[PDB]
Parts: sequence; structure tokens; C-alpha cells
Amino acid sequence: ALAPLPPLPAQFKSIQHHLRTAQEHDKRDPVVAYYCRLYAMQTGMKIDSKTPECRKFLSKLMDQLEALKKQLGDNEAITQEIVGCAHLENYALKMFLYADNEDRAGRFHKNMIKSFYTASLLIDVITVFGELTDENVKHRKYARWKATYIHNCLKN
Repeated sequence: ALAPLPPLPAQFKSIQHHLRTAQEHDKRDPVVAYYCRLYAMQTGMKIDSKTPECRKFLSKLMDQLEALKKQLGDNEAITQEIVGCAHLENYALKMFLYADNEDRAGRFHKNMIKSFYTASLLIDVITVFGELTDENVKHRKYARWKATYIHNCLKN
């Protein structure tokens, strides 16, 4: 349904996991996959849209966006930005609640690490709609910190 997309330019390492989240949600919540890609698109454009490697990447990503937008032919979450935001925000926050409960229960595993990480990535995505709330900023900071710390405490 969607072309393989070129390799990721070194200039775009920051937007890598957001694209992996988009790929991971193509079958499950494709509204997530749309906005994840849209965020990566706008982010990458701000990083480098001059370099031929970057330029080519962004255009193929722009193609996937047009494709997905049509494939979700309105679709209140794509149609209305208030709905889309709410969908992606409730998703991220449900995920945060889950991973936080695991942490408080001392259950440390790959799934709770991914859930903390993915939730933080989803908060980044939500910026497409507007400024974040103080609560959103706090959650993203905590989620990314916890995921990192636990990942090391489980590897080392």
C-alpha cells in the first residue's frame, strides 16, 4: 500500500523512532501512523531540506502522507485536528499510566520500557497541533528518563 521509503539520512537520526512508531502502527491505529509521519515530515524539513539525500527522503515521506490521508478518507481524527489530538493524547497517556503502574509495582520489562518510550515519542507528535501543557511536558520528560534508566539497569 506504501513504498519502502529510502534509508534514513544521518541528519534525521532524531526523527528515527517516530518513523518506527509510524511503521509499528500501520496495521493497528493508522491515525497514529499518519500523525507520527506528519511530525517526522515537519521536523525533518526544519533540520535539512537542502541536502539532496534529505530532500529525496522528505518527498517520499510526503508521498506516504498523501497516500495514508486518502486511505483514511475522513475519518474525524484526520478531518478534525481537535479529535486527532485527543486520540493521540489519550493513547500516549493511557500508555504512560500503564508503564508508570509497572514501575511502581517493580515489574521491569521490555514492554513497560517501550510503553514509557513510545508515550514520550507520542507527546512530541502532539506538538503538530499546538503548544504542550505543563503536564504533557512533565510526562514526556519522566517517560524518557524512566525508559533510559530502566533500559540500562536491565542491560548492564
